[PDB]
Amino acid sequence: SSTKKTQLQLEHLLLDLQMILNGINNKLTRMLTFKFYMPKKATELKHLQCLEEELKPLEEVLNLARPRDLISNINVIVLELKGSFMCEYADETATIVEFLNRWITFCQSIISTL
Amino acid sequence: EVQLQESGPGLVAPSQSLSITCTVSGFSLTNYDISWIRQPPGKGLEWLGVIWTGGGTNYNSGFMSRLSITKDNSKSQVFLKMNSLQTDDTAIYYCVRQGRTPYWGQGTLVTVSDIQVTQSPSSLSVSLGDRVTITCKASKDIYNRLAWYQQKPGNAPRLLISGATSLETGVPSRFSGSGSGKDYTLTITSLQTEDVATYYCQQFWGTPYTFGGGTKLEIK
Repeated sequence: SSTKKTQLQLEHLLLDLQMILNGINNKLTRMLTFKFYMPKKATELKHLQCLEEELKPLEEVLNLARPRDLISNINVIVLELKGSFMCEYADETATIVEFLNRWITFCQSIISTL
Repeated sequence: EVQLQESGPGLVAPSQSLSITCTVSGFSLTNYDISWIRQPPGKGLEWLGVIWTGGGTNYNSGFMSRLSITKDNSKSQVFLKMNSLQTDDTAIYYCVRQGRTPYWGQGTLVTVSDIQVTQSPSSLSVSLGDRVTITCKASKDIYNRLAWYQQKPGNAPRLLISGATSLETGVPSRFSGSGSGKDYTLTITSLQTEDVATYYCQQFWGTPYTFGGGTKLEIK
């Protein structure tokens, strides 16, 4: 474990989420049909378990349009960063755009402190 | 304190329109989607449509052309309007806060003058005590977007389980939810006289938010 790789991994996660957003921030209404579960708290790395659990539904929604390759990259990164917590979900749910923006925000938060 | 309250016209002529108002308190319509559901007397639950936080709507395919759902975020009110009425439209109408844990209104009676989801025994006829399983199987993966409900004659449905496996607050631990992917189960252990009811599953992975056919449980 060390701080260079951790920092590089978070920036690559952040970028992958923005890539997804930009791909759809360009069937859009149908993709907005689906609601995603959201973290009640997301301040530190272990809270990425809330992201991991939602990656299978994310890939399903994206497949209504290279999805698998971007999602599996994100999955590999989320597992390293969260390391080796039971996710606590909020009661409000989010569209895919609200979902990506919350996790993009979360990444930016961790990165700036490093 | 979360509340939803449906106000309807009671009695309507068949050549007129039906309008119902759902007034909510304890939360904002800018943060939660609202579904409309109905239940013809003696029949199962059916989902009519939803109005999203951002203001768009999705409708049940069989009603779409005669329905209009709108809302006023500042008055905390949602409006259902239905045209071309039929005698078939006599039903109890409910509005539902559609978060991770759904919250139901009381339901107002109006009298007029796709992922498929298959629910297990249509009816169960048990002995006091006993352990029973009800299954709900979906056409495709629904990623734990599944709720179980209990309905007793003359009352609104009560939420037992949400997110496929999460026991709700105040619900006896004799009720348990399990499953993953496409097949989900409700288990009631050592069931009791208080458990005589009709039980329903509902999926909410994408619209329509379809209900199972119901399981009517009775001590026999």
